[PDB]
Amino acid sequence: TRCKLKLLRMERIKDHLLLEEEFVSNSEILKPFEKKQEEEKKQLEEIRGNPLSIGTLEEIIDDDHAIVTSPTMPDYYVSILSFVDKELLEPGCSVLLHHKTMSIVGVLQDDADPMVSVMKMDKSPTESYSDIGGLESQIQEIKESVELPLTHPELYEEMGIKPPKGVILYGAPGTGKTLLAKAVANQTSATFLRIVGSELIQKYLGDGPRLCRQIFKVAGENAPSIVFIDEIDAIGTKRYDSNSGGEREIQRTMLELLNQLDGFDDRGDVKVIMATNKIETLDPALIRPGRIDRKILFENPDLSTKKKILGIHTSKMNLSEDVNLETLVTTKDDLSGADIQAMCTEAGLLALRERRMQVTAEDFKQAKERVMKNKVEENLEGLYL
Amino acid sequence: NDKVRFIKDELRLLQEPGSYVGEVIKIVSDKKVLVKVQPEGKYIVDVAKDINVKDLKASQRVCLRSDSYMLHKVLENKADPLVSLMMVEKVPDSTYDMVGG
Amino acid sequence: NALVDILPPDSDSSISVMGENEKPDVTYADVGGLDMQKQEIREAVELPLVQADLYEQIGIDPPRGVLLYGP
Amino acid sequence: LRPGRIDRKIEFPPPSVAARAEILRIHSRKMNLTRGINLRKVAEKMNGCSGADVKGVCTEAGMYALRERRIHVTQEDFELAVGKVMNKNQETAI
Amino acid sequence: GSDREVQRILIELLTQMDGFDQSTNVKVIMATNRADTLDPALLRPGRLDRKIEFPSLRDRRERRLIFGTIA
Ligand SMILES: Nc1ncnc2c1ncn2[C@@H]1O[C@H](COP(=O)(O)OP(=O)(O)OP(=O)(O)O)[C@@H](O)[C@H]1O
Ligand SMILES: Nc1ncnc2c1ncn2[C@@H]1O[C@H](COP(=O)(O)OP(=O)(O)OP(=O)(O)O)[C@@H](O)[C@H]1O
Ligand SMILES: [Mg+2]
Repeated sequence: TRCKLKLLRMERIKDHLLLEEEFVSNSEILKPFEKKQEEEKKQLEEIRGNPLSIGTLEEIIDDDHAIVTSPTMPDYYVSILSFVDKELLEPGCSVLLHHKTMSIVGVLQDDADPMVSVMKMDKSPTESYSDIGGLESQIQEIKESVELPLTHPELYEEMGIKPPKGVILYGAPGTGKTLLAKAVANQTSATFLRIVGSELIQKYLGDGPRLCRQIFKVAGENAPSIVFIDEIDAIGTKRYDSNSGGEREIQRTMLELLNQLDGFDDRGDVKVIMATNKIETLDPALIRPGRIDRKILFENPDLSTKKKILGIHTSKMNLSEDVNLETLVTTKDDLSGADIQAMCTEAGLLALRERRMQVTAEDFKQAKERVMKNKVEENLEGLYL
Repeated sequence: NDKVRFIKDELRLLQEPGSYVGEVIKIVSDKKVLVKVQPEGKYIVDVAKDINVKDLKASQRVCLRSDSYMLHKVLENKADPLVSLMMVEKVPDSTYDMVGG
Repeated sequence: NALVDILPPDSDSSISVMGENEKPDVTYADVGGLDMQKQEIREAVELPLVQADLYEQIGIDPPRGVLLYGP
Repeated sequence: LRPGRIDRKIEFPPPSVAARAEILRIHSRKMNLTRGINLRKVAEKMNGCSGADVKGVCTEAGMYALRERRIHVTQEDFELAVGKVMNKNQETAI
Repeated sequence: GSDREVQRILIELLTQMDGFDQSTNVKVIMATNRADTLDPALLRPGRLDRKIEFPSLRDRRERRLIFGTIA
């Protein structure tokens, strides 16, 4: 408070003074700016004038010439003049052309695209680690692969071992595969690209690889980056039948994803999170240990663990003193953590239909009973015993 | 008098340099605007000194005077994409009283 | 490109009103069955032109555009 | 259908004989009437299954008004309409 | 390019189909022998409204009627 304002007050009037000194004594000397400066800006503007025609640099020839394509049809063998970085002009780049006699007078253009914005999450999830009730061991296999080499890159470089690459979070539904991704995406504050696996099937032919080549290029540019692929199970199992390339198409796209993930490229820093619920379907080439390094696995929360999960959802909630948290845990016998969240949400909704702020013991008992009936047991382990 | 001063001088105004209609794609902080004349490509061109670049914003149909294509004025009508998709589907407004049953 | 004058609304039409003598020879007499269809389309196309008033009075929306599908 | 994924599930039964009467009245407010017509008795007689069908009884009644050049939607028109709408629906639905 | 030019023709038709309202004009009457390929943006209400059916099946009465007029 006292000292931060006090040092800023000295720095910001000392900055003022130095900028005045540089401005006065570089205007009276003609070798620096002065005479060249007041004529180049006015000339550069005036000579080329307007309209500046945008075009696309089709290709560049090493001799400061180029072949540029106007949308109006005529192509041109132009020259590359003043005020352009000649290494920045490459195929695909958009250039501004001098309309009287076609020469590249520069590129001033950001070229912002909806292709980079669609991958990008401006995420601010209220979730932080330790909104995961228990399953503490699993959290600390994920943080050692993704988050920790950004905090302390010292440990892996002292040891001499290359950081582990890639993870797959799989298990039963409701164990928080998505909830862990959100915790670890919040801390790192790396570029977090998100792309659901369903999107990689689209109707046209051969578009699958173009879409898959695009995602990883945005990521490699934005290192350090995370690419979370949600339910990559979806492309194997389903058959939307919009894509008229059939199953042959889905296979050729898959092979593209395999090359972008390691292959020949030698990309920058790109961690990958691959969430799935059924690892069987997934092509054995993808899961192969070399592209992914650690296969984290989850299981159905226990009776001791479910107390921790319940404590998180019941804290935010307002309660009467008549509630007993312990009788809601024991009745359910092996029910995931997704159901516990819905059981709290359902109770607060019953109390809001009765229009009383408190969530009493009865709203909990009606909600818990309704949620057990909605479920559907598991005829996988019923077969068994 | 307003009439006859206008008729005689009207012949010299009708040898117009023409005009064009573009649309603001995006602006930049050199006081210049990227506008698309529809049949052709796009052009980066500056505003006349009098209007501002603050007046101009997302997808305003703009006037141009064909010579340097100088932007002259915002046009009454705007073109916005989200209104046009809900218009072509065509769903008529309803009320709780119509549903009743 | 100054707008020096106007033209009529009937003019500068690529495709003009036929019927002078190109009107086809078929009539309701040559047509046979499909009696349900004849009645529908006469109610859809013919009755609104001759009598607009009937539709407003009764308070039904007039059938506007007509579509014909079939194999 | 997992717990917590949606939040509410609405079911719509086909309209009862009580509901049909209300729904048939909302469409009848737009067009003429005649004293003494019981919009309730036409809903019962119509077996039906949809409110789409119900709206078609009103439009078809207006078609029978044009052919005779009536001045008002009368009790005879609904009895003819019910039939035309029900017979057309049963030939395509069976 | 070919597709991008048809989209313009199809937008105009839809726009002026709602402008036709409150004229003596009866809207466009149009036929197609295909029904699966139609754009459903035409068959929304307020544009094309009435759908005519032409059957392929002929019962015994309706068949004699067609034979009668040709013969
Ligand atoms: N271990 C857990 N601790 C606390 N809350 C949990 C846990 N697991 C799930 N939840 C709650 O359930 C909600 C939904 O969970 P989530 O979307 O992660 O399920 P999932 O297992 O990813 O489902 P899917 O099989 O569809 O991927 C979370 O937002 C969270 O509130
Ligand atoms: N009800 C009928 N009475 C008399 N002749 C008929 C009848 N129906 C069809 N025809 C005969 O069949 C011919 C074929 O009819 P038309 O060419 O109009 O069929 P369409 O529905 O236009 O077929 P398309 O799908 O090729 O357009 C008619 O020119 C007519 O001679
Ligand atoms: Mg999930």
